[PDB]
Amino acid sequence: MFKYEDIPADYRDLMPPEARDFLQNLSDGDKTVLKEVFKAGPYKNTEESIAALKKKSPELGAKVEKLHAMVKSKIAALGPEAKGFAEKSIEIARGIKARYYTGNEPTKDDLKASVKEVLKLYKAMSDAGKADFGKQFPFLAKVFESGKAAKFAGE
Ligand SMILES: CCCCCCCCCCCCCCCC(=O)O
Ligand SMILES: CCCCCCCCCCCCCCCC(=O)O
Repeated sequence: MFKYEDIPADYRDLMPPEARDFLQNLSDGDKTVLKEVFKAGPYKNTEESIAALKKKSPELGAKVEKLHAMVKSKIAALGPEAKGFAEKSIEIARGIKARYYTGNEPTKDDLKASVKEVLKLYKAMSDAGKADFGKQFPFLAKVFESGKAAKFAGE
């Protein structure tokens, strides 16, 4: 059973507050249902994974759906470069998440390595790409721009 404390506090500080509060709120039952849905995967896409979740839990399914629709609409407003970055960042974050469901949770060095890559991809974008991303994701843009992500990653 995954516990919120399993994630280092300084990595949780890099996550947007809505994502942090979603995870912090999880009951023991919520975590069982998330793990069972993940284990009954893989799925065609995120939407199919959420539909399977809603079947087990209309309430947790609706909570996940609300977060997902907000992220999906923010990505839809991006130009091709910032969309590519956001989608690659999500793929990296999902691989980290997969490790908390399956055996052997990521180490702090594994998390530092994932942030280091996401930051590198952020820095690889043009200024127009960074500005486009920042308009939709101001918390994450600030984590990158302030040096907060670099401090965690170690560099
Ligand atoms: C990241 C916001 C939550 C998104 C919806 C799925 C939540 C269930 C995940 C449980 C395992 C915790 C994973 C922590 C690492 C990470 O979120 O990147
Ligand atoms: C069952 C938990 C999964 C919910 C994850 C919600 C937070 C991440 C949102 C990013 C969506 C990316 C676009 C959809 C791509 C796809 O369907 O493969």
